Amino acid sequence: KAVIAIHGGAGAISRAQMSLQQELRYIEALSAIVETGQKMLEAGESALDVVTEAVRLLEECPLFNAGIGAVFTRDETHELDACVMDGNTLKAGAVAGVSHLRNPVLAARLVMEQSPHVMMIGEGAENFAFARGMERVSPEIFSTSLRYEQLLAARKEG
Amino acid sequence: KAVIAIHGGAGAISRAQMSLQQELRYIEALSAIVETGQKMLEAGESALDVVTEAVRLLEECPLFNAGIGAVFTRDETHELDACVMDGNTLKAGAVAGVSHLRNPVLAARLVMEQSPHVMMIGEGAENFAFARGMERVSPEIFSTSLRYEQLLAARKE
Amino acid sequence: TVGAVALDLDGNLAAATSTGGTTNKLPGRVGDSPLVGAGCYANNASVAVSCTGTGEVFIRALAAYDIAALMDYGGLSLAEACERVVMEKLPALGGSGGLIAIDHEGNVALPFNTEGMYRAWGYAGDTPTTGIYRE
Amino acid sequence: TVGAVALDLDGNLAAATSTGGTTNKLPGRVGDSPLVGAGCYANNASVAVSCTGTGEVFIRALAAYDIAALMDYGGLSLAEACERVVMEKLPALGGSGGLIAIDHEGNVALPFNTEGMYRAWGYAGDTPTTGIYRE
Ligand SMILES: [Cl-]
Ligand SMILES: [Cl-]
Ligand code: NA
Ligand code: NA
Ligand code: NA
Repeated sequence: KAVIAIHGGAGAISRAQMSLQQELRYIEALSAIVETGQKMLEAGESALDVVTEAVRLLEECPLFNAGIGAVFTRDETHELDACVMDGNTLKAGAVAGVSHLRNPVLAARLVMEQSPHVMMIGEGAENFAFARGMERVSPEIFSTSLRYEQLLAARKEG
Repeated sequence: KAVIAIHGGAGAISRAQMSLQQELRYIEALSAIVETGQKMLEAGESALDVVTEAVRLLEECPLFNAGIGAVFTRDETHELDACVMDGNTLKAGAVAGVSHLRNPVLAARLVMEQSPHVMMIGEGAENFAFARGMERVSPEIFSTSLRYEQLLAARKE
Repeated sequence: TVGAVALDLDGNLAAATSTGGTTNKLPGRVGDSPLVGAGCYANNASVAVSCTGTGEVFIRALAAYDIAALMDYGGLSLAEACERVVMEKLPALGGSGGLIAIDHEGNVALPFNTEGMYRAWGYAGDTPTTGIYRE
Repeated sequence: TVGAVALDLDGNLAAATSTGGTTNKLPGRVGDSPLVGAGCYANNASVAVSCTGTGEVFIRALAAYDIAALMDYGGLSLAEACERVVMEKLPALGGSGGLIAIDHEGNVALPFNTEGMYRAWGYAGDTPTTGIYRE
């Protein structure tokens, strides 16, 4: 009775404010990622590997506010956070406030497996991941003109 | 009926290796802080102001691993964390990874009361606190010979 | 915010959550996403949970652990636990959003109190379902 | 780590926790002390808790909120909840330390599974008790 569920964010998704073409891109991205998870589960992949891979794909997808496509802070920066938890061991790994790691969920998993810690933040989390061969990236890689126009709209609001 | 408890850390404390002169230092520190809290409670002060003040005094006390007397990281630095929660509103404030704030619990109370947020980290937490008039300190003020020796002992393998 | 929960063929549960936070966030602000029991929780004895919404309220309510505690100690089903957290407790604290949850019996729930939640689910060897809006 | 919990004359509960963390932690390591429900929790309907010890296990076990949930949903007393968390569940995951707790009826508990816990408590207008060792 193996099964997967995914989400890409809850909020004020208004029908009168969306285009059909946008809705179709979301449906396609969600269906492509959930099918990858189903196929891994069917092949006997661990629940930990499955959630790790699905979140990695949701990070990579610029439509969703995680990894590439992250929202901007007040200062036009990106600060990313992630967690993974293994229900079999109750082990967990998390990062918060990271700017120079392409895939937070993979860093979170590295904290779980290769540290005696559960949570790492900021430059300390980054240095820990870089020492174990994760690539250092520019936070400009996350930036999208859609989320930038959302930052301007939020500033006009107040 | 009004009551306070405090703690200054759990761990390996053997009577065998501890001097009575040393034990009375901890007892006097703990008594003075719990009595300050008891007197604030009987005088009608909030649970929130009582736990804030007790933890501020425990931070100030160099015998306990918070504020002055904090442990060292692998790199001979201090990184401090604090939380405060109000059971009346379920509001909370927390800071993690701060090095330039004297009293993390006061910073945590500032997140609770002067932000819409629950948790702030690192230089971001520090900048938020400075913007509200909290003073900037050097982390060297937290450093003690005792915690420095425990770091050297930890790095033995 | 994005996330995933899964039950594998060996009966193991896992959860993962990732976010860029909120548009125009104060630098250094941390939401529920990286906090165990707030934005992400898994326990083979109970449930896997990944949350999305107003991070502050999900922390204050420990929403992800609250589902587990409601089932494990409260004897609530997944559906009842999800109802109580997402449609009663979070709105009462000014909280809006949703979560995805799978229990140790392979039940799945995608509750949300908002207009929308980008979401999908499927059983190993069945056809997936995707959703944006209510219904 | 240090901590305080209090019940005031108006029946309000509160908790606070502060720490340097664990000697020789990696820079950037966060323990249970700043995480709501792990190292610090207060709710007027249940309990105020502040924890100390092996932070990682207090996060994985959501130790502070677990006291509250075992009482609220499980019907356990403060004494039973403290026994269950500090003397059974924390040690099962490799955790050591303790916590201080006051419930909404003004019961107080200072459980620890270590050799010692620097601690003190007293009711308003009364003689305080101090402790380092067991008993
Ligand atoms: Cl839909
Ligand atoms: Cl004693
Ligand atoms: Na993305
Ligand atoms: Na101190
Ligand atoms: Na430190």
